[PDB]
Amino acid sequence: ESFDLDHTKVKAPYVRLAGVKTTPKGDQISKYDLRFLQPNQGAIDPAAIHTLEHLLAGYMRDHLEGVVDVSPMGCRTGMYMAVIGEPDEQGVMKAFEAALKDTAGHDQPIPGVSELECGNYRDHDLAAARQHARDVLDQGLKVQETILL
Amino acid sequence: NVESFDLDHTKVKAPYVRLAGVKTTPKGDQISKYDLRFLQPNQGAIDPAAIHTLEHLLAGYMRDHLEGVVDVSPMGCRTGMYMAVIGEPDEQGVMKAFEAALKDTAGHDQPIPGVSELECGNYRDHDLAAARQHARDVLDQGLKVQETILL
Ligand SMILES: [Zn+2]
Ligand SMILES: [Zn+2]
Repeated sequence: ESFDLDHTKVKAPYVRLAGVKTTPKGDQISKYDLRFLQPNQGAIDPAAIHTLEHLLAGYMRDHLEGVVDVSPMGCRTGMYMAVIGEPDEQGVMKAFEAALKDTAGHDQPIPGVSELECGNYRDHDLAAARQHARDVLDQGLKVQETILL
Repeated sequence: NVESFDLDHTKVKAPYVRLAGVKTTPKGDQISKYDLRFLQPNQGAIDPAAIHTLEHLLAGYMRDHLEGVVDVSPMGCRTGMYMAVIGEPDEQGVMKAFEAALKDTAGHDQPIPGVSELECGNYRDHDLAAARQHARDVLDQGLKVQETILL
């Protein structure tokens, strides 16, 4: 359910199946590591990753069915997303690429930003979230194999 | 809608446990999403290092007290944690599990598990003392099952 990854051997940015949990009725939940930054070489600011969370919640769903949710990782170098379905790194990679283009081009208010809809509405940074999305697309994504410790 | 309730964040009372949405799988299992709220929305936020440490600790302690955990992640607003669980909604049972995991967290005086350049993507950004104090603050205030008030 959670592969033991060697963080010194991956090459960001990438999409990686991080684990798979089988449900009691026989379905599968695939977990993905959506890595923007190389582990231990810098982190996304908290405001920017919060904004990425709000933007990717809707844009990943526009390009991929079965999304449970997209969340920030505590290490702030990427996002975690669980999907209901069999593993499909290629398809998730294409959906992530399309959602990042949407994110980089998002030039309207951030969705769900108010004291009513967000637990820290003052901590957002649209420009930095858009630049991180452009940065990933500029470097280029790939499907990263899990290298175990 | 049902996968992610449209909560009016001004009406909740932290700290609390709240079912935040439910998504079903094709064959029929439910993925219950929970809002594990430490701080009152918009009244402060957990430091990034401390929430990162809470993620590493609660990943194992929630699993010690609750079956079917998909994962425990920090919310982007940093006022709490998000957790998806395979099973029908059970706010009371999740509340009891979370309380037990917070007691484990408050009493964690051993290395944070998985903290190294090999095992974590930002190994220097951790704060065990602050994570422990956040956990003790929640237990001191007292948890409850928060109802979802919609906008
Ligand atoms: Zn928010
Ligand atoms: Zn970590």
